[PDB]
Amino acid sequence: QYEEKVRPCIDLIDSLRALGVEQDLALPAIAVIGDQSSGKSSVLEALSGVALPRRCPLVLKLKKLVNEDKWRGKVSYQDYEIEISDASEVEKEINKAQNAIAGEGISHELITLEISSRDVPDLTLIDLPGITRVAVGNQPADIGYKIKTLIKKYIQRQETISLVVVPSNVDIATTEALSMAQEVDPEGDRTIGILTKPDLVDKGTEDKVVDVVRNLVFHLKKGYMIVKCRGQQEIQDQLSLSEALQREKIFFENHPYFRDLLEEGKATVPSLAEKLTSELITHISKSLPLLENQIKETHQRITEELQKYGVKRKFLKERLARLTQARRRLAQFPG
Amino acid sequence: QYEEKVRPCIDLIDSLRALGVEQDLALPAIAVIGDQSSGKSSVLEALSGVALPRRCPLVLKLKKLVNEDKWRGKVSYQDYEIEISDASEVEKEINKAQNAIAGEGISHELITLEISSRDVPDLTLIDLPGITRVAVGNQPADIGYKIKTLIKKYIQRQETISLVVVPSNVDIATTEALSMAQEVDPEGDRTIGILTKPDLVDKGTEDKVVDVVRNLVFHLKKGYMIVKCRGQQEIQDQLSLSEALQREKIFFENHPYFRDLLEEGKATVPSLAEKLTSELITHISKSLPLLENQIKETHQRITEELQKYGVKRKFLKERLARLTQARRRLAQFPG
Ligand SMILES: Nc1nc2c(ncn2[C@@H]2O[C@H](COP(=O)(O)OP(=O)(O)O)[C@@H](O)[C@H]2O)c(=O)[nH]1
Ligand SMILES: Nc1nc2c(ncn2[C@@H]2O[C@H](COP(=O)(O)OP(=O)(O)O)[C@@H](O)[C@H]2O)c(=O)[nH]1
Repeated sequence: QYEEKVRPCIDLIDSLRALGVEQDLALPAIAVIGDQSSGKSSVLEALSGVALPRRCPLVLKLKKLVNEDKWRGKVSYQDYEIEISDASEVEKEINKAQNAIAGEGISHELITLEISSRDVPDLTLIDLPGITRVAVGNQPADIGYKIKTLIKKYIQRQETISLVVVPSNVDIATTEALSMAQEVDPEGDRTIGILTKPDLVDKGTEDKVVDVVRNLVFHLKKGYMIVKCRGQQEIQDQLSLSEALQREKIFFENHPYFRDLLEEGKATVPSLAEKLTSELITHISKSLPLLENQIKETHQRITEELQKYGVKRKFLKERLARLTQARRRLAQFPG
Repeated sequence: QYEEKVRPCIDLIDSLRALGVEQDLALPAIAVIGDQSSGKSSVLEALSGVALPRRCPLVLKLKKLVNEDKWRGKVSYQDYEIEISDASEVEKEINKAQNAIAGEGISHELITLEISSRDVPDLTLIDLPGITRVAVGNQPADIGYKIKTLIKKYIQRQETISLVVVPSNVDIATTEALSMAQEVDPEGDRTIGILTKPDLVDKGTEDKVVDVVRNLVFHLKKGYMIVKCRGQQEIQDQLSLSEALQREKIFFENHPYFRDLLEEGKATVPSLAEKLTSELITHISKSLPLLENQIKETHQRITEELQKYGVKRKFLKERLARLTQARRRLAQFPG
């Protein structure tokens, strides 16, 4: 059992997404973006409390158990739906997901990871493959372009909040992820910054980081958070994610510069978790009253096009049947 | 007095550049490019042995004294030419240069720094302003674009070797500087990589760095070098550049991973210095035999255009007078 005061809104959006209506209907979403090796999957590991594999969208559904506190997991992709038993079984199951989902560049097909735990927020996130600028190894030359196209698909929509992951040890102005966010959101009204790797910041440089997190260099309405996740040695030693939280807490409390950020409510995964639930709820709340008319408008313009060209047909009869299903599912809200 | 076996070639190119002929005549060059805060000016500080200020092209002319060993410096920009007395006087003089040269974005006007010292290589470099992707602060929104245009002006030319500065603590595939190099040089035949900040690499991650420097991730004909320059605390303590070399030496000799790179001749500023002189000489050598005909071809096509439109006139009579001066100066070679 969950908090039935937060779940209905989150579950509603998840159900609409799972209907395959997002091609024609923008749905409230938090898209996670970052340059390759910015620590994006680390943040997800910390938020979900589970290890993820060493590309295509990943829908992460986190559900906070208020009740009996039995860890449950589930992975869905295509026709597969597989119940996970242990938390350390998860990495294995996504590895498998990522296998079936990728035959030969980037895939637009969704893998959905659902986790019910005492230690997870009530939160849905869409994680998007890391941005590269140079093509390395045996991957195609247009892989960067394709990654960008997949990212734009989400982030160009007004209904998407961009969650930008940036390492503290790189200049904020050089981030491609943030650059893309500024492109679609010049005012910086639907972008949140997560800084990582605060332990790797050059000594004498920490004040620059503080300036960023305090919203003084590149301004974001919704602000910034700073986090410390497992370093490579800690991953190499298979350090538990529970201990990683404990270590993060100690790191910020003892930090000569970052303690201020902690006291200002701008540090640690637990505080990030709460901030992301608030942001998600506020953002779904914004779309709630409009959904019924947007569905109606779009069902109207697709019926127009149906009449124009046909009256490819059976494909448009499948789009409309999905939109009808969206209207029905919305009519059930909040139950 | 200098080694008159290396100076004639380097001085020849410098004299042609100073004639203002590079608009119509590609000249052998090493352009230094990097993302903002990649440690680019640090590398230049180490190579030149002098401190540089905290934007427009900077032509760095380094001349190794074989003779009496009296440190000499000179800064030229527009009509100014100012003789520098001390090595620590330099930062001040470029600050002044950068003032006169920038009235209100990026300037294409050249500031030329000439240094004659026992401790400098025989080397000319064109340093280009750092790349940004996000516009911060009170700077114009198209500043990134303008920086890129200035960089492309140099690096699109076959006669330009791109010297790409990349920090070891960022994923090689995410570098915009390297991305631009790959764009104009897909084969990777006229690009050199300099990795910086090897001390800031995450523990358990050093092997990735080694892989890069050994030319195994993104392949460059001319290869990679790795260097350690002053960190911010050391700059804050005004650590001498002589001691910085000593420290770099000790750092690589004692490093559990990077010692191999040192023994493979791929580390330290002194080894970089020698590699850059070789590369410059080889590259000027490549253009030497062609220069006379290229000048003639271009003097021919500008006389064609002179005839076409005119026969704006006095501007083309000034381009041709510069090309005539280039042909004369070449006719003096090697004296
Ligand atoms: N020291 C340190 N290392 C981190 C931190 N966050 C992430 N990393 C490391 O940075 C690397 C890149 O992180 P990852 O999550 O794989 O990046 P992604 O490619 O953006 O998903 C990994 O080796 C992590 O161990 C941090 O807060 N501190
Ligand atoms: N620890 C460490 N810091 C470095 C190294 N090289 C450069 N830095 C620092 O990184 C910052 C950016 O360097 P800078 O040369 O100003 O970058 P630019 O903007 O590319 O010219 C400066 O604060 C330097 O002190 C290095 O090898 N080690």
